Amino acid sequence: VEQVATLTAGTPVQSLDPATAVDQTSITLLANVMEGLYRLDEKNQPQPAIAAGQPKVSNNGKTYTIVIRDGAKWSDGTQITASDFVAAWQRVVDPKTVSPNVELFSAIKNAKEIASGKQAKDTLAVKSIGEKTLEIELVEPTPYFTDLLSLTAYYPVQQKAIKEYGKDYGVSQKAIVTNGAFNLTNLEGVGTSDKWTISKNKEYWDQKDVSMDKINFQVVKEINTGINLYNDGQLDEAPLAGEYAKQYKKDKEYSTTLMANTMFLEMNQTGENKLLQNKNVRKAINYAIDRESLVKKLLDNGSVASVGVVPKEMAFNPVNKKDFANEKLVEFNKKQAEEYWDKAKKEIDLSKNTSLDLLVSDGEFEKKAGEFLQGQLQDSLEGLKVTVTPIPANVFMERLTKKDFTLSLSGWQADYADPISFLANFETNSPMNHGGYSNKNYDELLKDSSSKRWQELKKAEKLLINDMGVVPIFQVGTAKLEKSKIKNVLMHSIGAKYDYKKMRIEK
Amino acid sequence: LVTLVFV
Ligand SMILES: [Zn+2]
Ligand SMILES: [Zn+2]
Ligand SMILES: [Zn+2]
Ligand SMILES: [Zn+2]
Repeated sequence: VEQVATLTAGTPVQSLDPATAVDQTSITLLANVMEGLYRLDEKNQPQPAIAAGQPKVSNNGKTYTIVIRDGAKWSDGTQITASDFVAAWQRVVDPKTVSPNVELFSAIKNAKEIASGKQAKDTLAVKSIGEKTLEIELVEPTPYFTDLLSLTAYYPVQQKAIKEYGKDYGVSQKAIVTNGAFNLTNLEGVGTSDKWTISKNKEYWDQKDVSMDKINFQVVKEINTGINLYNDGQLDEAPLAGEYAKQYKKDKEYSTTLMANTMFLEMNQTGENKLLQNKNVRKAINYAIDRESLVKKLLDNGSVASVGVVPKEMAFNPVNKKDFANEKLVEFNKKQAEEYWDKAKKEIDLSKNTSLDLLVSDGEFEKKAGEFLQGQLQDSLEGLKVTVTPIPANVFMERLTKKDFTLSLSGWQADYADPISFLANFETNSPMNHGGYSNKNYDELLKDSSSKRWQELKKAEKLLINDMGVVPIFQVGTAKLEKSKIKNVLMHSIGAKYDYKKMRIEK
Repeated sequence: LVTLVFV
């Protein structure tokens, strides 16, 4: 039996650079063609990958010492050094890089002072000792820090490759040097290609565990086509939603898996948009969304209504084991929507503009979700026109970064199992704060390191919802058909979704 | 990480 498969993806690859990759498709690819110090296991816990063991923690929980294993290698056969990591991380925090991942490094001493421009990037409290030892100093004890070290943003990059390619690093398949279970062997255009192939990396330190010779990927935007290909043996998986999920729900090859992933309506609150600057308008939008109808009828695939910004089944209190997301903080209420809208009309000039644009990805169900929301908003906010604008993923990312939007159907999947993975995105000058929400009291609640941290973060979530700085819609369930012959693929509800390292084909 | 697509 040939060890090959063709799997699916939701968008083209957007980045091949750890420093700049922030979307799920790019991150899944990087999790499979590259590797970091730690890699998540089947329980979403960081286990030693390039690192030879868990960190040795000293200095009252603030100093982490990590040893790189003997035989950890780049695809060109050269050793991965501690210095590769030092330079890689300096590169992420360097303001010249303009990395969307800079906030992930905030725990490390001087990362804040580098962000303000008070200090140079060489002050980042990370150093090599010899070629194989890393020492890191944190500002304070940070229980999830080993989890951060498993993220693609913390992956090394090869110093030689970075020196060679400079600003063109990651421009194409030829301008990277990787170190993972697979090599990227076919990818024509970053940002545009609907197909790519990865192949077993024989220079990978743990190549003995890898069975697949190659894995092909195909972007699927139209579910009917994915299913038809799947049934003809032209795809080994097919994504499902709506009527398609309804019909395949009882199939032996069907599964649905709940993700730590909230889809939002992000709202431009910089002042450019006069409607979304008004708090009553934002609250009207929130109350107008019939989340249960969306998930039952439109998605119908194990997705669930949002109860807050933070999704369910992600983070549990160490002391009492309670889910963080244990309060119903948002809920459909048509009459309150109508009333908040009537209140807003008294405060704004409707002559100027009574219209809101909604950006969505141009895939089948993203467009359909946008149209569902359009009808909900138009039905409860009398006189409001909502336009839906489906666009390609690379254009969508750029417009979010530039705040060239009004409303946006976009979401976040937790990178690690703590509420702060979500809540940090709404901090005043966070790169992921696309809407420009700013509440200084929210910012401060996020900094709590006391025995009451859990409670303080919940207060922050409530302040965000009370201001209605972002509208949570639904928590994503991933439904699909998958051929029975596919074995041992690791699927994660947090971080990079798929790990194909130990994948194999049986019968 | 950012999710522009959910199916
Ligand atoms: Zn192994
Ligand atoms: Zn269709
Ligand atoms: Zn149903
Ligand atoms: Zn539960």
